[PDB]
Amino acid sequence: STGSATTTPIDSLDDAYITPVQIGTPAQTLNLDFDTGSSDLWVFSSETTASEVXQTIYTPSKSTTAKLLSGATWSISYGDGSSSSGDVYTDTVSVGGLTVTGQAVESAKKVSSSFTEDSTIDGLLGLAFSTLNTVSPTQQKTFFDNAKASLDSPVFTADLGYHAPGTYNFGFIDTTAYTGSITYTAVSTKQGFWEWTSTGYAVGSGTFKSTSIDGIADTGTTLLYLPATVVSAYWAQVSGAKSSSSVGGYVFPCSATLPSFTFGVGSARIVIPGDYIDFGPISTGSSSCFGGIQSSAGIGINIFGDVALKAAFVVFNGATTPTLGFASK
Ligand SMILES: CC(C)(C)S(=O)(=O)N[C@@H](Cc1ccccc1)C(=O)N[C@@H](Cc1c[nH]c[nH+]1)C(=O)N[C@@H](CC1CCCCC1)C(O)(O)C(F)(F)C(=O)NCCN1CCOCC1
Repeated sequence: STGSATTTPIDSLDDAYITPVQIGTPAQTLNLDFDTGSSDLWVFSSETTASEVXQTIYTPSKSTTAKLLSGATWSISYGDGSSSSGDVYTDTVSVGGLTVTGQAVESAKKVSSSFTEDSTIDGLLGLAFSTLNTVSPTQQKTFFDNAKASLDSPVFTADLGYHAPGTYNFGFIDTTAYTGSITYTAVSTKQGFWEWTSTGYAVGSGTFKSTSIDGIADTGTTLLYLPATVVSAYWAQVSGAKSSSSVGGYVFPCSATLPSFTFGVGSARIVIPGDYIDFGPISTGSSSCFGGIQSSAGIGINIFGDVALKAAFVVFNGATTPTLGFASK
């Protein structure tokens, strides 16, 4: 089997992407944030504290296939400090025509303020390794782990657009969606992430420096977070850019034409166009814009977030020994 779903940016900044997911029988359609940085599928629901709901909710009691997973609970917090918790049902879940029976659907009893305030995200679908799932006492498998037995090939691909829709495919590689060939690189699963090592970087039309950069491929993070000295090297080429303590990172004049940024995948090179690094104005009508490449020093891990992934066709190869593939597009 295979599945193919359109994913759409939630706003004009590409802050996040949402993908429709059908849950239950008859299907309830929710728009979820596919996150390769976590492993929980959780949704707003009829159980969520009413004052914290502003979103489309899942109602397990209107699904004939929903089953309560007795005595299971979950609690998660994310790197930006947001959190949620609740109980667990199993139910039928379909993405793009690909159906999984018996999927753990984590129902939120409580959600943090950030979740309440974002009307466009009805929940998260985690696509990291199942060791990071937060259900207790027995962890639950991710949608991808449950689908692998049925998939034509144990892969999914991410084709995120720049201020445009893109596609998540399950079970096949669309050879029309990229150019050249795919280069694969080893994944370390020790921390539960799609963790890989980039072979170097270049800024604009300058030299490529071979330097290993360990980081994670994370669809659920907006920006590109890299070591402080790499990031300083990038913004040194932008005459009006400065690190702003009040805004929380590097800012630059919106009128600037930004240099591209290249990262290494083995012997291959992926080029992020300068325009992708212009995240946007710090506020409407401002003359100052926020940068899309920022320092990872405060995070503790380098993150190849949407700014980087949307410049590439990305293959998450879910075989027993996983790998990550990148192609230009
Ligand atoms: C709107 C920025 C002004 C560009 S922002 O950073 O706030 N954007 C958020 C994403 C966003 C967009 C739109 C609406 C809401 C949220 C962002 O990029 N968040 C990152 C920031 C980060 C990472 N690390 C340090 N800081 C993040 O937490 N991403 C997580 C998924 C997000 C969470 C908020 C809602 C959207 C999905 C994440 O899962 O990708 C993660 F990998 F970073 C992470 O937190 N992984 C959680 C690991 N769990 C921990 C518990 O044990 C199990 C493993």
